[PDB]
Amino acid sequence: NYNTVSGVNGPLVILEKVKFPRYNEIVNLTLPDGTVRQGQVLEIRGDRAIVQVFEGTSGIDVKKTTVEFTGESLRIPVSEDMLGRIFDGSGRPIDNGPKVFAEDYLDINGSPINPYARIYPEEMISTGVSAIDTMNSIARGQKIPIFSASGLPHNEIAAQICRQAGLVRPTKENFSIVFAAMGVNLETARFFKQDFEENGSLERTSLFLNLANDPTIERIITPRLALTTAEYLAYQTERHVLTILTDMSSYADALREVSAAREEVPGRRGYPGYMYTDLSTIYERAGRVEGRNGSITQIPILTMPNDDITHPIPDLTGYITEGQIFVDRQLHNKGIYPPINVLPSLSRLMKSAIGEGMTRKDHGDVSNQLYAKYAIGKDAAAMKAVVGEEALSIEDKLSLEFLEKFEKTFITQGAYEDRTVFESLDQAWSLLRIYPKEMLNRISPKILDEFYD
Amino acid sequence: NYNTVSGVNGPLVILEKVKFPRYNEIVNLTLPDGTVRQGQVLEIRGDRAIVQVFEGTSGIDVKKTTVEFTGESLRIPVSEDMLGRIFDGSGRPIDNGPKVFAEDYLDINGSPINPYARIYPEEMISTGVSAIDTMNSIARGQKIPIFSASGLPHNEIAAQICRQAGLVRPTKDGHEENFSIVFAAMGVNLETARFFKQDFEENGSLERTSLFLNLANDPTIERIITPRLALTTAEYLAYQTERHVLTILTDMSSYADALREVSAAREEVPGRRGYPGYMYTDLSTIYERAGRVEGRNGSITQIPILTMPNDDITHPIPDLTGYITEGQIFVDRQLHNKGIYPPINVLPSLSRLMKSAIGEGMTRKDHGDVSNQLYAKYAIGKDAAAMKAVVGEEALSIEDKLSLEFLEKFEKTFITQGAYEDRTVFESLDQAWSLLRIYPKEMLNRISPKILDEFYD
Amino acid sequence: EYGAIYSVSGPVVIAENMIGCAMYELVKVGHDNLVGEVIRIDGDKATIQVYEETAGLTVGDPVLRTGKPLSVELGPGLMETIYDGIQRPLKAIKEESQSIYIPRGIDTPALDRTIKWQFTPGKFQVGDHISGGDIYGSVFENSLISSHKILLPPRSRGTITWIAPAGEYTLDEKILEVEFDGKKSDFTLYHTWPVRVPRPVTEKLSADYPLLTGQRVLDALFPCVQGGTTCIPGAFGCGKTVISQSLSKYSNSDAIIYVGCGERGNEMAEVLMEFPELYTEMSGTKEPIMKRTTLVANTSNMPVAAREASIYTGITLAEYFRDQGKNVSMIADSSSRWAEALREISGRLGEMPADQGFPAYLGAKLASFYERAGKAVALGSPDRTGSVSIVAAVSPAGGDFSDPVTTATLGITQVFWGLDKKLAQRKHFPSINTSVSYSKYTNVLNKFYDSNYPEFPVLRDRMKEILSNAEELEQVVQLVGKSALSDSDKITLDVATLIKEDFLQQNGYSTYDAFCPIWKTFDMMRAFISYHDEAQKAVANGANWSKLADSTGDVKHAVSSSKFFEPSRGEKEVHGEFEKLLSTMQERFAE
Amino acid sequence: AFIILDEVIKVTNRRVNAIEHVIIPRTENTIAYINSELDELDREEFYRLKK
Repeated sequence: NYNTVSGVNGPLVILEKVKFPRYNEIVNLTLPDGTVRQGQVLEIRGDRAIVQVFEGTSGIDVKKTTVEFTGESLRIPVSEDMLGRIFDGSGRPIDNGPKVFAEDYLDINGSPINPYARIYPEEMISTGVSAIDTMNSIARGQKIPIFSASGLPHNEIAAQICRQAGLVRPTKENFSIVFAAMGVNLETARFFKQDFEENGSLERTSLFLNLANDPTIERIITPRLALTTAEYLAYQTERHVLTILTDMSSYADALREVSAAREEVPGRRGYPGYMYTDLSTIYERAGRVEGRNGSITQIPILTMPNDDITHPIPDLTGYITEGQIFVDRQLHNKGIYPPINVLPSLSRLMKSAIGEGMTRKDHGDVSNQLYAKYAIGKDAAAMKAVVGEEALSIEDKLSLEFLEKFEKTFITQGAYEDRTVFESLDQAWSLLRIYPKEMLNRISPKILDEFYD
Repeated sequence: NYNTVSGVNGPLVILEKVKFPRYNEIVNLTLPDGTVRQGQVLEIRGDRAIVQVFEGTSGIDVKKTTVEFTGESLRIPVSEDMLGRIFDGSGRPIDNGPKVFAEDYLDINGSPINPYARIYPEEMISTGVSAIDTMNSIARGQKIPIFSASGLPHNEIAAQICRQAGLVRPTKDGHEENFSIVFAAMGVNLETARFFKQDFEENGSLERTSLFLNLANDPTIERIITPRLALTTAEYLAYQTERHVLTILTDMSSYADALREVSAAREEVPGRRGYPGYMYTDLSTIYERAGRVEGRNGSITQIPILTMPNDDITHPIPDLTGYITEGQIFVDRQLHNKGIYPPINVLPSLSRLMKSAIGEGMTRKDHGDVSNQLYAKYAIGKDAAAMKAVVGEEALSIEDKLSLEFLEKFEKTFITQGAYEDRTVFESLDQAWSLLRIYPKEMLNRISPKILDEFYD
Repeated sequence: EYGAIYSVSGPVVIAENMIGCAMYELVKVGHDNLVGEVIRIDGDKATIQVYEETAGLTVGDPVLRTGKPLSVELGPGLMETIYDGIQRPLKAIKEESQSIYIPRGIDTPALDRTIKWQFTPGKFQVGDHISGGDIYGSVFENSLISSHKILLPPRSRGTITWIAPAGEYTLDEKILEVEFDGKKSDFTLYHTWPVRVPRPVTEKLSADYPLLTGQRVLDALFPCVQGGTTCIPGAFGCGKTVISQSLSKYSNSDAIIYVGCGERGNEMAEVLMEFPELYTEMSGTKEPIMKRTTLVANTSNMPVAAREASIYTGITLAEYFRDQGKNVSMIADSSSRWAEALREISGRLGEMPADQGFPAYLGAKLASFYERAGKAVALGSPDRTGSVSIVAAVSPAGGDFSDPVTTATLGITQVFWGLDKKLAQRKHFPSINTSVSYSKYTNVLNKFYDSNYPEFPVLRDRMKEILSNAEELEQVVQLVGKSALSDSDKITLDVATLIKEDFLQQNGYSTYDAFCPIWKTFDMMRAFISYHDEAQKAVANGANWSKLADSTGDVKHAVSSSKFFEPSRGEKEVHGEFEKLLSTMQERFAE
Repeated sequence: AFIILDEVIKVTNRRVNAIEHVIIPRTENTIAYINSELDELDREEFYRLKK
């Protein structure tokens, strides 16, 4: 324990008379007021060391402060008792329970899956949503994000997804998920809490809650703890691990804040240059392990700033994660059920859960045909809104009515309403019947004769 | 005298061997050739102290150079006899007049007005221009910005306003003591300054006013500190002397570049488009020197002027004075190129305190209504002008043609006043009613029945 | 350790022997003891940033450090006192110094220590276990609200020994002696709490308690519950001051905390002059509105540190009043000025800007300020319930919503009510855009209002859909024509015009139209819905539109008078009129 | 002449429709992207200058 400190500038700390410091090492900071704040080591040069304070450097004496260095790297108290119990962003229990007994102490940074040991996404799952089935399939163990906008029903959609996940999946051992929030709103926290309570999955799931009132360091460290927890659940516990993370934008802005506070060289849009790799850290952690049962399925949730799909956040998210589910504000003001844009939203591998032997061979072709009819309907909608209603051909109006029906019926179901995959395929088969016989060029003759009543 | 100067880089120099130095302290720098160059301390440290020579360190050998520490910061010689004398950025003579005997000395930094001691605008302020004192009304304690452009005769407009300011309150029924006017020049051409002084001496208002001229050849520090001097001068004639005062600043953009150089003197990293981030506070320390004091009869009003760079209102200066000051007076380059009198666009021209500068007991009850009616006539006249340029004059409607004639008339009569021309508010309202007489009784929907019945005759 | 400045650069001053001082700590620089704030600290020499003029400060002048951060004094004597961004009285400054200007380096107390108050122990005796937030007594401050509860200051837990209550004492006198694990300790009626640290509470809760705006449209369209957060435009000349004053006066909250950032001198002077003119309407007439409220005013000439942190101090005071178990409200005018001041502070801190000249901590500070409000239970034995209703105004430079301030305001605040200048130029009541109005608090507010079976939500959503249909009908009217529509469209248009006149428009100048009661608004919406339903039923009954409009004119004239006639004690009088509307239906079933 | 006026009115309506959701949206989007690029470039230059 070193009581020696030299300088203080902004939200950081620098100490001397120390040696052999470890990168991102756990360090206990005892202030003059008796306040104990946890911190991590930043860099070490010669006999001098520099670290960043999580709780802030506000109200701390230079010569009256003591510091204890563990020397070990970042360590989290992972266990099998975390299920059903809620934890905060700092690791402390938010459930007001007693001391949690750690089964194992492991680095929250997480270990990248070896390429040869990495197994490809397989099987399938039922999300209860038609768009999460027909338009864009969701594999079990794969990783896909969700792009929403501020003011939109992102929390409601996430709640519906989390509630209908394990419910619909059984129609394909219950599915276990993990809830994680970093620097989010108290209202959204209450909504998410009521959502997890209503879903009743809170007993079989774990929760990491980092309030916006709390520091940025804790919020950024919450994702690491959740990653280590999900990893321990998908490896040591050998169970199916679903990853639900929210408010990534706050963590991003906080990351940019930390990058700017250290006067580091910023990347695009004032963000960090390592931001891509920083996101890719927890992005590439998802996948399947050969020889090991269970898998970690990443279902992140982010909000594009000012409803801009061209924002660096969404760009880097797509550059990190493979595939995403976009939520447009255009259909959010329509009053219809949750606004998923079929065009922008896509899955990395939709061909893995398709074909015969899994569900049906009529899935993929119908998806391509429906996407084609929808896109053609959109272009025809633009043309109709441009020139006029009498300036458009028959196929234009047909695809327009087909897309409108697809939005009003197929796209609009409900939050508490979980549509079965069979119901989705049936509704899609009924949706294709609205279009003409020569309308869909992406469909085969056999499937066309089979689906048409 | 200090020969201990360590080094000199550019206009600023550093000098070692300093004890108990202060901020913004005055110092006298004697050059090696015997030249006398005044200077002000930019910063001070425990070892050395950095100052800035207004005349520059050029031709000054640090070995043979001497530095005399005054032991005081920037101050001003406030007096009741200060009116009628011209000065410079350093407080030195300009027009080669006499030396003003100071009643009391004050700090250049000054002090901000208390929130509870602040008084809202009450008495109206006559601009004197037909397109100024009418459209957007001005009152004492109101901040009205003046937006000029490149090639825009803002000098003649300022002189006209200064000439119309003296007679602005003959009708007030404070009369014994003439209202003090303040002319401030920053980075101005020789011809403009010469014409300004000539017009000032010709109008006879030079005796009842005060002039501070800082040219472009002069240092940036002079033009930058000129504003504080004028502000302190106006403050001394308000809180102490208790008299009506009026402040006018010319070329605020030049003062912005000067303040930019002053900010660059500290070698600080500039902000967007090479401008200080504290510039908002710099303007907040300027335009806040105007207002009415509770319990004090004397009121001080300020009307700054700034030229928009490259004919763009997107400039940081305009954006800074926009949300700060209440309302803004712009200039139309088309009307200025139309060979007419002052080209203030009625559309862009607005004043937030204009509501308190009109009405019965202030100006007239027919003021605001006829103002809005005239503005509506000009706007609808412009729309009708665009419409008539499309389908022709054969498609001209009743209200359309009426608005066209009203627009042409107002442009060729109401808008046009003159350089030395000063029209009374009564004459302005009369001309307004006479110009509006071209339209019928039902042609004005912005006018009230009682007013129209008590006016039209 | 006493500091001595070894460097002065502009507003910034670095002082050695400052090792005793800490980071982000206030300090008195020079012999004039000018107000300053410590930015960084290097060894024994700390770098401090003076918020005042650095002129006059020289070398050799001893610098005294406060030894702590920026704080404020919560307790008696705080109410009915105007303050600045530095939390100092302007009126007392004008009374003492007898000057119209405020000298640099001058300092004055926030609460008056020369004011004697009569205090008495309410629910605290000797030997009882108490903690921080627990009321140790009650002292009467204002002439309106009940005696201000003096509570045991934070981080203090122990048994009371010697109580100086009851009796007459000032704010500088210790009214109690508490015995903690640290043995003997002293406690007074006045306390000091950090401005950057929100007031401590027992438990956090969600706000189901609706706050009364007093306005019809405000309570109907975009209702803000007590503890909730709402935002609006900062456009000048749009009549925002009237809406703000009316909201503050008709509020159901106990106290009101107004914290300004910066603005023009005329506006600040107008607000300051119109502030004390307001009178209460609870117990007939108590004291002025300034007595039960707190005001913090900072002009443009005020420091940036006194601007961006002014909201923190105001929220600290509001939470301090909320720590006594009373519902309060925090009003913020021109927050964009505080944002620009935060940008200048970012430039002064050397922090690299993020976007459009915004700081790095922008979103964090905004979220921190937005999370300070809400309804909760304060700490201490008392266990009193309280709330803080956040209200902010944004006045962007360019007016674009793409600005960081606008996005942060819309993001943090769950309720956003736009103010359109054209709507105020429409010769109508207070300006609000019906199209851009939205709130996410509608659900909880509806579920909570259903307890008393006062349900706006049904009629609210109905009138919303009706407004949408009327909007489409308006778009069609500007496309084809108003005479080409059907009977339902015409009835919808007439109902839209009627709702925008006798319903949405409420004059604050009148007596009965100033504050619209919950029962009044509910009965108004009910009568309107009854009229629309009767018209729709008569439209399907085979009755002509002209004959109906001619016969039902009396019903419209009677319904138009439902905004008046004062007190709603006989609200049933309106219900009869609704029955008359049904008779109007019977009149449509005859002719 | 009335028929020709109807055709011309149709062409005018088409031009108005082309000046509504087509040209205006394209110009607005282009101006937005250009503003973003210019602001980002200025931010990069200012960052280099600060460095």
